[PDB]
Amino acid sequence: VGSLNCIVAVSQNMGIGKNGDLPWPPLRNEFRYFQRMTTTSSVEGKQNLVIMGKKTWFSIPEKNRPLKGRINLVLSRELKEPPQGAHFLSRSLDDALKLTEQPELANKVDMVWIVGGSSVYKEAMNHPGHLKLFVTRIMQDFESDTFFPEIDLEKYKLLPEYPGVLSDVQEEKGIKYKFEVYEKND
Ligand SMILES: *O=P(*)([O])(O[C][C]1O[C](N2[C]=NC3=C2N=[C]N=C3[N])[C](O(*)P(*)([O])([O])=O)[C]1[O])OP(*)([O])(=O)O[C][C]1O[C](N2[C]=[C][C]C(C([N])=O)=[C]2)[C]([O])[C]1[O]
Ligand SMILES: Cc1c(Sc2ccc(C(F)(F)F)cc2)sc2nc(N)nc(N)c12
Repeated sequence: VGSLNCIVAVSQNMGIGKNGDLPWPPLRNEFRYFQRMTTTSSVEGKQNLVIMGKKTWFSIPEKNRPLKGRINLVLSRELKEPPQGAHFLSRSLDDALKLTEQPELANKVDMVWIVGGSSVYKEAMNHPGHLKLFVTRIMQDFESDTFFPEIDLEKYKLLPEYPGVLSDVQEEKGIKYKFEVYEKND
């Protein structure tokens, strides 16, 4: 098993969701970036694993479920099996990561990507160890009901560059946004 990573897109007021969707109109290239980053596995013959909360799962439209070419693991304490389309179910982030060091997965999983929501992100970000955050900054306020947790810049350093990640400001349906990569190791 290779890297542990979080990926999020966040508005300026730290908003990531609203009424079970994203706070902003769909940005096609942000979705394409998310796809590319989560799917791409630099260790031939392995797949990436995506870990998400239950609400995040159901927030993805049904025909795009499971996220293709990735092992999909949903986090729930209420569900008794993976939702229709989902591969794995865990009752905690620990168990999910614990589940990756088993026979079934340990030689199949490369990168693990936490793809939301808030409480998964929160727990990951505050877990000791080597962790990157791939943060798309949507450069406006958008009204939101769910938020990205605080990034502690004493521990997380913004990288000045990263391969395969555009540094330049992007714009789509009149909304400016930028890609960032943060790294901690503690
Ligand atoms: O965390 P989300 O996905 O779901 C909450 C639901 O998840 C289960 N949960 C969460 N965390 C754990 C867990 N279960 C076990 N262990 C852990 N650690 C739990 O389900 P149950 O009760 O059945 O056990 C929780 O209730 O939901 P959220 O934070 O409410 O977010 C969804 C919103 O944000 C948007 N979004 C999601 C991901 C990324 C981004 C982004 N912009 O990058 C946005 C969604 O659209 C939605 O609005
Ligand atoms: C969960 C998420 C979304 S929600 C979502 C994800 C995928 C799909 C589709 F590819 F299936 F369409 C739809 C909604 S956009 C996005 N962008 C970044 N940078 N990071 C993320 N974690 C997400």
